Amino acid sequence: FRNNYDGDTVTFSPTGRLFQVEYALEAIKQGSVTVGLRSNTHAVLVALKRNADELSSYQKKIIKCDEHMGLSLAGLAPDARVLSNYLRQQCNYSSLVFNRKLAVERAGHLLCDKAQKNTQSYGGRPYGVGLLIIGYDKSGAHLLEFQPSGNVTELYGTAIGARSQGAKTYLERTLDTFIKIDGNPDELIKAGVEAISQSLRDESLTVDNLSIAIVGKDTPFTIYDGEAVAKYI
Amino acid sequence: TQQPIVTGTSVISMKYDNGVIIAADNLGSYGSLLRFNGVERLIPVGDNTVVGISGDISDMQHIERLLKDLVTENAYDNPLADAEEALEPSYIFEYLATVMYQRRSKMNPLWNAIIVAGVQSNGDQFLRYVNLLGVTYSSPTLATGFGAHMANPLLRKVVDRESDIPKTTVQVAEEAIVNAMRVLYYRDARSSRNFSLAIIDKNTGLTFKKNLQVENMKWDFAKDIKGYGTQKI
Repeated sequence: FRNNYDGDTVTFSPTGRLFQVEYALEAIKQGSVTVGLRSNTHAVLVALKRNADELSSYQKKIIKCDEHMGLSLAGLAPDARVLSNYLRQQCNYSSLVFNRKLAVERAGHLLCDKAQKNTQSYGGRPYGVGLLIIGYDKSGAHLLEFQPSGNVTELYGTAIGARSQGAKTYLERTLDTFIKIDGNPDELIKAGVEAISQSLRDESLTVDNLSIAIVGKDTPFTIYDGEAVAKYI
Repeated sequence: TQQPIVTGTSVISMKYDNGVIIAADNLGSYGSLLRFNGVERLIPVGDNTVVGISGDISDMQHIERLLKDLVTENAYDNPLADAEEALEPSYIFEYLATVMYQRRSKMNPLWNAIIVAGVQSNGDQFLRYVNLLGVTYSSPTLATGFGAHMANPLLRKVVDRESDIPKTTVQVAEEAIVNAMRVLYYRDARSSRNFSLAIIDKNTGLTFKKNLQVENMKWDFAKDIKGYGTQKI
């Protein structure tokens, strides 16, 4: 079975499945956990940075795409770089040509379409990375979840990566609560850190291990790493 | 590189306390031949913007098509197309400005002088000019071609600087513009008596007046003028 239909993305299995795409999705699950949640004034990204050795650094998982948009990655870092770079250009194009900040919903649509082209043609490969995009645009705070399959969804919060299911159940429970944390970033962030720790097991979030990013009403998308996240550990 | 064939003359405009007014006659000249008389050179975009065009008419019609497309395109996958994500006058202008400059840079210009008049979503008045060279500028009053020499001086007597805008009413403003249209009909050999006028008020919205006419003209003194010096009868 599978073996005869998973050689490339241009092949459907007898049940209508696209294995190469599914295998790509697997690279995400093997990725370090990351969380995203928003209120009506802010959107927060909390990511667990993973390190190789105790002599290595903890690889960055948050990329800023514009002053009002950014994302967290889980999976192949190079693919995140490619996709985020495309998003940086799209944001940039919107500004230069229409003097308009790109709508987070539009960015989701563009990412979906870019990913889709690599699932219907021979020679290429699906992207092997998941992305959580947050941003504050003309319709408020936003959070998006991007899957290599090309499926992008808007949520109040979510998580991707290894053991992400913990944080996700936590948020699905804490919903009514954090969704109202308007005007108070530190509270939203703490809520995010509480959700992410719901997926810990190995260790505990340390200073050079925790990575946070926020964007909102009067807050340009900014990243906090190390000492700057201490007040949340 | 080209040369204009059918052309539209002046496009005059100014801003008052609650919005902007813009007007242009309904003529399409062909050299010295006043060939077409039902030409509308004021192009409404949505209900917060009006683009006034002078210069080559075939290019104007092309810009018209570009503008209809912007509207269609902006509506695609946009649930807020008639709300927070509707086209702003500044987006429409930056777009055209972009096109105008790219076209002059390829040595194949859209032979026009354009003025974009409208009201931003936050109520601010928007009035900016862009021409075939890609050149752009703003001023309390703006006129193209002939009207730059004869209309601006009159309109500036009403709004000479920024502090004059809040002191100007739609009545005074519309009056100034209507008078300017008459003066242009007196001295511009490529003008028409018929014209269209549009107002974009942050309260009353967009008011588009068609089939106006220069009225209250002074010609009686012509009877007392005979000869060109010494002739008495």
